[PDB]
Amino acid sequence: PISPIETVPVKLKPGMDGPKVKQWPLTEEKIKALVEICTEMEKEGKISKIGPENPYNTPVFAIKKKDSTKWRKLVDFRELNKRTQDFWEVQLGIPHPAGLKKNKSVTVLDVGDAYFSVPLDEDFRKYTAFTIPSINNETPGIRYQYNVLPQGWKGSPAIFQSSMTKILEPFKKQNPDIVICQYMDDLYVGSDLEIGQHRTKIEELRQHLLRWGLTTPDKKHQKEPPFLWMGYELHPDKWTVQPIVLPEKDSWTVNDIQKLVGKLNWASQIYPGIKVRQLSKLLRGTKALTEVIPLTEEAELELAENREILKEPVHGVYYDPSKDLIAEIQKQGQGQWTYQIYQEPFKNLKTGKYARMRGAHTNDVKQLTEAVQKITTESIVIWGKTPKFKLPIQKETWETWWTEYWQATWIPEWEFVNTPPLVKLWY
Amino acid sequence: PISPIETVPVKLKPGMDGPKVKQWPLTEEKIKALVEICTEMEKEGKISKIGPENPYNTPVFAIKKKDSTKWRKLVDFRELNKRTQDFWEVQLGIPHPAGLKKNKSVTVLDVGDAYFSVPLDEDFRKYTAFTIPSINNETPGIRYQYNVLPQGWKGSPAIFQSSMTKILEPFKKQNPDIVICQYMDDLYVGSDLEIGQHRTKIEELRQHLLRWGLTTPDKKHQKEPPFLWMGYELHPDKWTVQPIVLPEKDSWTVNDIQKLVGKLNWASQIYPGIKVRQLSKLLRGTKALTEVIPLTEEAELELAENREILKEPVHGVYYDPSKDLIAEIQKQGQGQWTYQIYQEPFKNLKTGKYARMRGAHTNDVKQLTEAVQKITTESIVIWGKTPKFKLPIQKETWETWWTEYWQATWIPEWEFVNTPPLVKLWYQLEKEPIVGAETFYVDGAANRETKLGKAGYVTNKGRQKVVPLTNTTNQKTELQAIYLALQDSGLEVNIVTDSQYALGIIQAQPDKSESELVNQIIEQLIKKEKVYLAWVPAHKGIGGNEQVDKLVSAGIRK
Ligand SMILES: COc1ccc2c(c1)N(C(=O)OC(C)C)[C@@H](CSC)C(=S)N2
Ligand SMILES: [Mn+2]
Repeated sequence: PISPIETVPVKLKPGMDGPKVKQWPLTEEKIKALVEICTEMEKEGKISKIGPENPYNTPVFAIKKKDSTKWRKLVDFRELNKRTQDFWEVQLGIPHPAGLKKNKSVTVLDVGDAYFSVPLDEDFRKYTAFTIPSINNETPGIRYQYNVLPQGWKGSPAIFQSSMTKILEPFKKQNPDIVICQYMDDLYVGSDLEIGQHRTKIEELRQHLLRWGLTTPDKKHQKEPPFLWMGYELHPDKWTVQPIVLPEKDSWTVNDIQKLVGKLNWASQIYPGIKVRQLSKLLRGTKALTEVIPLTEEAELELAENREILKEPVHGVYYDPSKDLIAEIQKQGQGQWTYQIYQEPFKNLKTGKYARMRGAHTNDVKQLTEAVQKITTESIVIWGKTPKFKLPIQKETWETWWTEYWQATWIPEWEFVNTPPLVKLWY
Repeated sequence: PISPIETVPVKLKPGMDGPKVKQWPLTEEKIKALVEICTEMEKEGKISKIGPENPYNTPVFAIKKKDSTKWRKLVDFRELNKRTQDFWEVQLGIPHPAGLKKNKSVTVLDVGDAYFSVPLDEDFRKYTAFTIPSINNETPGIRYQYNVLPQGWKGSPAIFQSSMTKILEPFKKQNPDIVICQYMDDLYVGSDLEIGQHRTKIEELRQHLLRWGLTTPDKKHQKEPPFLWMGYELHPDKWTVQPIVLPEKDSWTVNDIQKLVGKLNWASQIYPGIKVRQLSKLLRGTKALTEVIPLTEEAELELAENREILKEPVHGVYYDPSKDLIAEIQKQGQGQWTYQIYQEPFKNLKTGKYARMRGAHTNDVKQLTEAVQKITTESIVIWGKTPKFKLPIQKETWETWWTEYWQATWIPEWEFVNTPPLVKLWYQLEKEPIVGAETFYVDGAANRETKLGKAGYVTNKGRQKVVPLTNTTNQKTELQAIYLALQDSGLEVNIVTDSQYALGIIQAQPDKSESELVNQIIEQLIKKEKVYLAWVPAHKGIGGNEQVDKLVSAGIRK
């Protein structure tokens, strides 16, 4: 509900104590970044300094929300998040826009600003405590705590939630074709309009949100233009499924046949509809691997038709919303990275692919980081929930770099899976 | 009337309550002793006459044996600081000297007493209460509570530094050019003024802390550098250590092994070359601290080498925020890696090592990255930025690897240093099947409940063979087969396995390993001019594989 210039009493879970998560050492430049940021936040009455009667502390990084001349503070309120939960007691009870993953254009506007206008309950403030590190331990660390709803805390949208609709209502009223579902910090405005127009509806909104006060910085490069490209205009309709496909041929060797058998024998864990023996006899006897063997008449069928058994999903179209959504990622060939997202082993709710080309996007880490943000953002669009990653990167390296090329304003949860030497075969 | 400082509002855990561990008496002896001390204190501040009303008690027990002409007062807050809340941490990240700045002057002021100065939140005093043994059976006994930071309690290191920092504030203010970090009790005022004006400043400061009511050992001079700080020796253009008491003893129990490692593993940071892999393994196969861990062959050797570099105590420098950092790495031995970070040739700031307790099979390269890695994480904390790596490996050797490697990887740019030994590859596996290369279909199964099993092959050239083995593993054997193959095969050959396991070990093209066997294989693959290795479904009866499987112990011939 709305409380006018008054406080809204938040709290924690059953037996739950504030977070005591350790701060990670940053570089000299992320330090000063934050120092400039926070000092000003301090002057604007947003945050405040804290004595030692506060054992609490949640992590923080300095990423470039956008790689502009301007840096940005990114608080990692994950753990703080788990430990609080009294909210779905929200006024609405609608699930996630099952059609949003369907629209033509899904632009992502981030209203994290707003939040800094609501006072946090003096009582709960303490759990928001963060610490700006100090190079090489010379100084205790700098310590502030929030006085307003903090971005990323999975509870500020909920407080604010009422003011949202109250604002959105009009735009939604008139523009009733467009879907507007929000997640964590940003909104997800969708529609089937032809680009040129969509963009404006987004822009009308922006100008609307901004009209009432709720600032939006999410401005695309220019004023009001005409020629098309790839930005944060997610196009849900076009992102499709990169299936597991078999090769085509006029020179298949015994190895060739072999690998094939191996691969289909695997797919039978997903699509048990597969068959192979009539493609397994071709190898009867111990022949060279290089030997070339004509793909037989009765054989040529299997391969051919298994190539259709794959183009059709399995018995797992079922997403239990209260089960964890997991994502895996194999670093294929080069430049390319493939993925999957299941909730249960071998029944992927989706299998995609990521890639780019070494320009400034030179290394593995920035690639992976992007393939992550990518898979995550998709996921929020589809189930409105980020998956748990199983990144194929030594944690150290991931932990020292993961920030460098990050731009989102959420932190999924990851883990470091350590090895895929066959699953790499195009999952 | 007057407490300078302001108090850091305190509290204890919700629902919990103060300690009441009652008075465990002792005769009237040391009672005068304490009574003398707690009265010289009672003055006005440090403590106070507790009324009758006092319910709590955290027992003061006099132990003068630690102090000479003086009878030391040592309380025990065991049951109070149990009941106390928690405070933000009292940072324990020994600023590694290596990331310290060159200074012309450095001074030091004891402040461990201050504790006793800072006032205590009134409402939390009602629990610091300690009781002195009087002489009778009746009611009144000597009741005294604290009114300052009781050394020993929980957040004393806490609320002190806070309090301390908010006190330095102004001096630190009017004196924009003088560094004053602290470490629990040691204050290190530092600057760049001749010892004279320096103690001018260090002069004003002592008076300042003094006006903010604090101690100072004496209106005396002050410093005494080099320093003995957390095992470090700090001169100006230098920093090091010397407490090396290293065992020449007959026997050696884990405890004096852990100290053995624990000691070199410290020397490690500034002596160019310490190794300690071997000594490590030792811990393997034990629990009790004073036990039989029959020392080993190579071990004495490691213990033997560093024993030398220690001969001439070393010296590390300080850092030039202006200059660029640099680290080179060299491959000490079979898996050990030694590095060092400097800013100017030979003027090291610190050094280190690296051994891969990681994995059970690895190769120079991966290791060399974990190293490059370990150093960066370090470097980031110690200096707030990452060094320029110079390493014994040509791009071509590594670029052809981070690429085929299935794991993500990012090295801050490096710089080929041709200082042999060189990190290289010994074999690459021909990424495609060979022609005219005999094709060996291999296997080696065992009974999961036995000691003996057998491995063998069947080729296209018609050759069939089986070898029987003593005390092996079903897995272990599949790697025997691979191994048998490479044995009676030509300089180029194709191998076909059903062991995702043997596949995965070899594929990772390892060079260093502890599995005696895998070290054999990793050997034949270098004598080989070309090796193609591929997999196939198990018990799926695929021409060549269907043959070695029924040619191996199928249950039992029966
Ligand atoms: C002669 O010892 C020193 C020489 C140089 C430095 C220090 C001590 N440093 C320090 O606090 O020492 C710690 C390790 C206890 C700090 C601050 S001293 C003002 C600095 S800037 N470099
Ligand atoms: Mn087998």
